[PDB]
Amino acid sequence: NALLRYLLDKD
Amino acid sequence: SIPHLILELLKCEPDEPQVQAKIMAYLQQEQANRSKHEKLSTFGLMCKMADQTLFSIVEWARSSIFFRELKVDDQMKLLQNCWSELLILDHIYRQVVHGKEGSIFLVTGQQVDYSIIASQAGATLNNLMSHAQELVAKLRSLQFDQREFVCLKFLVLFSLDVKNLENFQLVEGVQEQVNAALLDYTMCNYPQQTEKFGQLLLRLPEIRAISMQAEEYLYYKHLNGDVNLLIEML
Ligand SMILES: C=C(c1ccccc1)[C@@]12CC[C@@H](O)[C@@H]1CC(CCCCCC)=C2c1ccccc1
Repeated sequence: NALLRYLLDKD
Repeated sequence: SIPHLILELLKCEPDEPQVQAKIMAYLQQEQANRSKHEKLSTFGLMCKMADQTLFSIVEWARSSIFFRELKVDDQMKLLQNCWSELLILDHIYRQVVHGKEGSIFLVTGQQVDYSIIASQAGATLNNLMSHAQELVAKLRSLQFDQREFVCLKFLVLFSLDVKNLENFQLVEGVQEQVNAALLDYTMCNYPQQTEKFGQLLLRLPEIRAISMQAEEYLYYKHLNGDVNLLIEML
């Protein structure tokens, strides 16, 4: 789930 | 009096007017870009509305006490286990606070007549909405308040059903301390309602059941071609 990872990692 | 732990949970709550205003605006532009012959079905708007709610749920979790200490892989597993449960809990609490009977209140600030929604939602969603309304009525009769709401949010998020976690001890600890804080809070603030703590916890399996069946229905609708972040979580 690349999208969920991105929403948790993004600045 | 309020246990300090519950105060820490309250401090993590989002700015609800801002969350709702942002979602309202997103959906307004959505329909505006769409030409006369390509407007979104009501089921379609609900999917996008739920999609945008999930973005705000992820943002809330990310910044919350305890959750922000988990490694990203643990954070993902927790949210993948409870995303639909948090959606439904948020829906239920919105009806508890702002709900009139015969209408449904949406995260956009819109109030919609139940007869209108029930005409379009289909048997399965009508059934699940009806069960959710039964929980609304029960929670309303118990004087379900915001302190108890945030406790249940964290009990849903930090579920013992999630395995393969690196830091299961943290999840187990939050579950236990939030449970103990809720047990204490209900005693102090509602001493005459012996059944309140138990009635609150027994809603969690029911919301889980509604939420899991909601997921299964939406997965069917996706496979059927009737439906972003919502699809990813499914
Ligand atoms: C999980 C839902 C859903 C998602 C995709 C499509 C349809 C519903 C919700 C939960 C709150 C709102 O985001 C959603 C809207 C809503 C009530 C109105 C549905 C009308 C369909 C034409 C949801 C809901 C609430 C309780 C039980 C099941 C779904």
